Amino acid sequence: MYRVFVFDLDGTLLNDNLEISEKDRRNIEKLSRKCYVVFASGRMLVSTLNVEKKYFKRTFPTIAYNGAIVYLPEEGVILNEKIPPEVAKDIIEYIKPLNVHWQAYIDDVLYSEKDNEEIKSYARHSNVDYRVEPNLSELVSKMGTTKLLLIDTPERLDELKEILSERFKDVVKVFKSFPTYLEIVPKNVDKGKALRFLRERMNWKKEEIVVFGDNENDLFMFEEAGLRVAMENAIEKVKEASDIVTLTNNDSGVSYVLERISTDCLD
Ligand SMILES: [Mg+2]
Repeated sequence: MYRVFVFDLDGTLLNDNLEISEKDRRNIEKLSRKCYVVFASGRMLVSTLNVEKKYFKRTFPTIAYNGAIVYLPEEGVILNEKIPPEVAKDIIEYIKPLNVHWQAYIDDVLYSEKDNEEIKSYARHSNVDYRVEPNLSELVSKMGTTKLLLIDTPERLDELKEILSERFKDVVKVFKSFPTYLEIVPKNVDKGKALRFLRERMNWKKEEIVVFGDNENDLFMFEEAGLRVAMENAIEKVKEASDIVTLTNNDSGVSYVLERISTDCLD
């Protein structure tokens, strides 16, 4: 039997309109009684906890920033991976002379040096609030950051990616999230390491854990679970590593399999 249920949000529990169907909501509600529910997302911690409170008036053990943050409703953040203020300072001092548009994620708040069109459109599309801080260099250099993000034309961004990777590949992870978004994040952090950490903390055993995913990012969690469910919309690689491929996230792919799994709770 299974007693721990891990769900990615985007492309999984959330449909393409970023909402959770009533069917999936009700099934989670039933499990949450007596059993453990875990949400794992690449989104900010606040954004993730907000979805939790919106559909369920509470919070659950949570994996945010794709593994950098592990949160427990009672303890709060018990894992907080970030770019060390040193490598962070080096990156900022290196990047500024290059006149680019960068923003920083600090203590769960998105900051941008200048209030331009780049930031406006990014916060809009990845729906999050941001704050303009001209002195962001000092904020980061002295407070540390979960991650940095550069926004430019796919052209210049492909070039920036090139030089920042060659220069910092050794102490940080640099990759394009999309044609116009370049991200810099803590080296070896991912959803799998975060889930394994949570497991050690909570004393979960792999055999009682189920994970639902659709991502390359979620593939890491699969190694830490006893049962693996890929969404029908998952990339080919994820489906081939799963045990079962349920319906799409636009339907209630989660419920479709969730209702058939051998589980404690619900008696
Ligand atoms: Mg996803």
